[PDB]
Amino acid sequence: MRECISIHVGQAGVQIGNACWELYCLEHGIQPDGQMPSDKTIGGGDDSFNTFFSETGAGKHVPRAVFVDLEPTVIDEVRTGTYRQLFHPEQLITGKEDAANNYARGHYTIGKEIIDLVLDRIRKLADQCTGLQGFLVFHSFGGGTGSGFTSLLMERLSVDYGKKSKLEFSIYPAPQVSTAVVEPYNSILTTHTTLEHSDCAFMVDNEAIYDICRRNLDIERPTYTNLNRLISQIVSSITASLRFDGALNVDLTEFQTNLVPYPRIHFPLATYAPVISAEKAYHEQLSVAEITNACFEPANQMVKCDPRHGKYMACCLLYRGDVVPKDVNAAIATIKTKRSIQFVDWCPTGFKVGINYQPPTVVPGGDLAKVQRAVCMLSNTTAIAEAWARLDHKFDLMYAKRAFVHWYVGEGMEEGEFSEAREDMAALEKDYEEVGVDSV
Amino acid sequence: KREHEREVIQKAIEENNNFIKMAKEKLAQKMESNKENREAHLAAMLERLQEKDKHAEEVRKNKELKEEA
Amino acid sequence: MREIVHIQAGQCGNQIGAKFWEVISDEHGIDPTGSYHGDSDLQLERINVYYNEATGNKYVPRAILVDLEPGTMDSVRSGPFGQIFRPDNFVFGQSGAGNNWAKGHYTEGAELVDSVLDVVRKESESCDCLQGFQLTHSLGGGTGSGMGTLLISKIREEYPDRIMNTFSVMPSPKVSDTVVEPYNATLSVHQLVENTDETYCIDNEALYDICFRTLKLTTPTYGDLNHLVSATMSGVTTCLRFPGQLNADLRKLAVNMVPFPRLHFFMPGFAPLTSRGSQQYRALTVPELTQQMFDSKNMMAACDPRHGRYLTVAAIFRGRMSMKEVDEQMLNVQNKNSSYFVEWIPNNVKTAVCDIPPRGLKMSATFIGNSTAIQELFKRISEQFTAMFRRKAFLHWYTGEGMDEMEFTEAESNMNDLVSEYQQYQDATAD
Ligand SMILES: *[C@H]1CC(=O)C/C(C)=C\C=C\C(=O)O[C@H]([C@H](O)NC(=O)/C=C\C=C\C)C/C(C)=C/[C@@H]2CC(=C)C[C@H](C1)O2
Ligand SMILES: Nc1nc2c(ncn2[C@@H]2O[C@H](COP(=O)(O)OP(=O)(O)OP(=O)(O)O)[C@@H](O)[C@H]2O)c(=O)[nH]1
Ligand SMILES: Nc1nc2c(ncn2[C@@H]2O[C@H](COP(=O)(O)OP(=O)(O)O)[C@@H](O)[C@H]2O)c(=O)[nH]1
Ligand SMILES: N[C@@H](Cc1ccc(O)cc1)C(=O)O
Ligand SMILES: [Ca+2]
Ligand SMILES: [Mg+2]
Ligand SMILES: [Mg+2]
Repeated sequence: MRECISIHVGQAGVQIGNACWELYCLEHGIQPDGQMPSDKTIGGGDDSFNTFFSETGAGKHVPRAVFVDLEPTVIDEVRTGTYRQLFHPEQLITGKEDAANNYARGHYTIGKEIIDLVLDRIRKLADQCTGLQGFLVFHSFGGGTGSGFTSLLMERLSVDYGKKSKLEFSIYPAPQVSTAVVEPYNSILTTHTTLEHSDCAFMVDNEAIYDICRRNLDIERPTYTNLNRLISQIVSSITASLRFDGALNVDLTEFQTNLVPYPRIHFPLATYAPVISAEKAYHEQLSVAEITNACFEPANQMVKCDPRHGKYMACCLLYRGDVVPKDVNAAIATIKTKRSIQFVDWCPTGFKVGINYQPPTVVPGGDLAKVQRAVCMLSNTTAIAEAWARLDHKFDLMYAKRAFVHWYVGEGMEEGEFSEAREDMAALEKDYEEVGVDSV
Repeated sequence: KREHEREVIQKAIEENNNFIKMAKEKLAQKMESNKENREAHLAAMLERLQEKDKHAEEVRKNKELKEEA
Repeated sequence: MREIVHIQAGQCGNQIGAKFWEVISDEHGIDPTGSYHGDSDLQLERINVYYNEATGNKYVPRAILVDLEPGTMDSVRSGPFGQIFRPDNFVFGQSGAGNNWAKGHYTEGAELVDSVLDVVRKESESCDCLQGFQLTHSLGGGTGSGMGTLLISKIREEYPDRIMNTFSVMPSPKVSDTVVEPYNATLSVHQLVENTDETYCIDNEALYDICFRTLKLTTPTYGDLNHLVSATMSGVTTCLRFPGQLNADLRKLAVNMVPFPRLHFFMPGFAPLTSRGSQQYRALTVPELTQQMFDSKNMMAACDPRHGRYLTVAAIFRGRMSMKEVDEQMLNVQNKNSSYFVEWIPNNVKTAVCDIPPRGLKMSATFIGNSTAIQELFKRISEQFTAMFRRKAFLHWYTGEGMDEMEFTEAESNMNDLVSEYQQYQDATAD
């Protein structure tokens, strides 16, 4: 039942959305025209996949999703592409002029012209739900729309849906693929503004994904297409418990109980395995032990940081495919007797396990080998704060000279907003230090 | 105990409503301040440009008075 | 944002403007009749940024041609691609500006500017989402310099939220028409500092030196200089005209390149620039492009970047090449030149690759630098200005139009302030 509405904001949010929804269709046997032969209840139902897809009387399975961007060219590709029939046109929303890598334009100058229309479209999706659970919001930190429009939208969703859950998948900037010098300003501004409005946020460091593609898939120079296919496998792992049933399946909301010890401490670290090429996977079966071991290898993390140099407040293992508890328990025991896994003194140390039996899927033409079993670890580690420290320092370097600040002030913002946001980030860093200190 | 049960749920309701009200008010204040700020920035720019037109008139006037010689 | 409106004013402005349109029309597969005859869909994907589409599948440059005398524009009309321009978009007077900024800005130019604005408005009103404007002009004459900067002010008044971009040709005694060029340039820079968002400093000094020293042209003509200018203008606009991720519009370019609003004067550069003789010995490769584009000899402003520091840099490669190699070479060049990028703007060098190379090259690179060393250009002009102004040479040409000395003093001071500001940021440190 419990429906989830996905909102894909700006270029990164939209292109990652493309990859996710394509992958979901393949996992569920939904064709590009939205038909699903295996679904025998026409025009509706309460199957697990219905959390993410509504149905029309003509048998179309329609994503519960809105795609929004302030310029039209990325969403235009969706409108004209392979899955164009999947979406009702009103779910794909564009303006004419983008935010120009400026949070201020995304939140105020341009964003304000389209925010009411976007809310109207989201309301139309919500009115079709019988038990809406919440929202999943996909966006970059660095873009003007991804940063500024997302913030505005999150603020408005708090007002219109109260404390209905809002989760983010947030794309953290990397120099190898970034397109604006001001991305650190945009990141801090949006992180500050969204913090009280988000229940849980999964950061995806483009640099971490870039190096996984280069190192584990032998891709010379990863493109967004390469990055997004990997990201979608990870998002799929996280949402699989919402979209599939199963005796050993554990709901994402139940993992969230363990992952969020205080409202602001809501940024889990995801680590995914196995990421391997067809050439390397051939004749090589990677066992539960092997993929579990890989979750404690920092090179497989979706955010660059070193958990061996922090403390854990939760560890969750989300398995999919050919996996049974006996083998998981054995792998965990081995890891316990060999790894730098130290918990804070106020949290239990047991790992929380879920298993979804539906095996992983890959998109044709992709880089990942098709495997029989995979795992996503979600941990709450103080180490994730290193990501904020890196961004915060870049912010400080430029802000000390007020470099580029006139672009924001010109669009109506005040320096006071910059210092407020940065102070909130300094407080968040301190929060992460404090939770790690032993109890008196 | 029943009185306490009633108090807990009305507390929960009150805090959720207050969270909404605060979010709504903060956003309204921010959008108004931003609008006023951007408009004032535009007005300042146009004011400067209009001064230039004033100056240009002055120059052409000055030429004409020196050609009355 | 999508459409750009192009304006070209004065002799220099119309001459480099015409070449710009010839060069990019070829790149986009548009012939002199405005018909398309290309092979790649990349050529048309963003064609509307620069061209209107008319009846009969014709593409018409969104271009307005302005002058206070008919001669150059007559030659444009008769030149190649001359018939491609919209005839109603030719706006010209008969009296000329006599190489006098004051006549261009306050007198003759003022009499003509409304008819020019009428055409701008007509082009702009038909735009789906106007980005802004690009103007080509010299700063050393009267029309381009004076009327061009007048047009900038008037356009800004009607389109205050759109981006104003210029390609501004700086005067040099090596390629000199008149003795008052330093006056006209200083008065013009005064306007540009206040009223444009981004300006490409196209320096006749640099163009002459590249022609004479590098290409071994004993007597460079304006044609030789303009070939370099159009190669550069092609290069710095490729991100606007072809599909891509970086600096894809005028505002995103400004947000990446301009950290302080007055410091918006860019040093453009082009590679390769090697004589045919030396090409026998030196291969055209990505590392060669990278080293050249960061060398003083390849800059189109006569400034040495190793005498200052970069605030921000855009590097655009064109042609078929390894993305991995470009990335490695750009990392290498930043490493070897670390001191010359300000430490307090992290990740301030952005890189793009466009698959379509310039005519007649397998590959090329275009450099756009916001370097504090551009102060060398402004100091050169200032030194020439002051030499004349301290003896009040030729002032009567300007006061005769109704200006007073004070306006000269103010332009001088504003340009000297600009230099001090570059120096301040050059000297700044993170600690
Ligand atoms: C203008 C062509 C023109 O009319 C003169 C002719 C036909 C060719 C000019 C070529 C040119 O100037 O070549 C340049 C360099 O000397 N070439 C190299 O250095 C090549 C190899 C180096 C290896 C180490 C570069 C130049 C400015 C080319 C431009 C490109 C463009 C936009 C069109 C313009 C056409 O040529
Ligand atoms: N992983 C991934 N990152 C992306 C993708 N597209 C853009 N990015 C990253 O997102 C940031 C740029 O923000 P965008 O999402 O492109 O910008 P936008 O939200 O459309 O905002 P404006 O264009 O400024 O209106 C940079 O850090 C890019 O590297 C994508 O498809 N996948
Ligand atoms: N690079 C280049 N410079 C030019 C050209 N024509 C004129 N100039 C320069 O422009 C300045 C003279 O201004 P000009 O455009 O002739 O005056 P206007 O007609 O009043 O705008 C001098 O510095 C010349 O060197 C040209 O075709 N190419
Ligand atoms: N020492 C504090 C740590 C803390 C961190 C973040 C918070 O938001 C709150 C508290 C505690 O455990 O109570
Ligand atoms: Ca059904
Ligand atoms: Mg965008
Ligand atoms: Mg001339």
